[PDB]
Amino acid sequence: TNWSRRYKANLEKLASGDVNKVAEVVRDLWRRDQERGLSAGEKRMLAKARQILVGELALAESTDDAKAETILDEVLAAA
Repeated sequence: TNWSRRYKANLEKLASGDVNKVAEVVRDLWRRDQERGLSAGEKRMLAKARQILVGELALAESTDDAKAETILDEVLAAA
């Protein structure tokens, strides 16, 4: 039930959408993989956490690029 509490806690972190919490899941499972080794299920969750994490990074980059693009357009237009 310790394992289950932990598993559910991580699910809720992943469901949160909060990239900092997702980051915790990745770090915890990765460390656990190095130290104890992960079960098949934990490997799956680690793979998902990583996917969510990479997706958030790609989103944030796309967002910065879109903003920078609109700003540069306004500068060129004003000139």
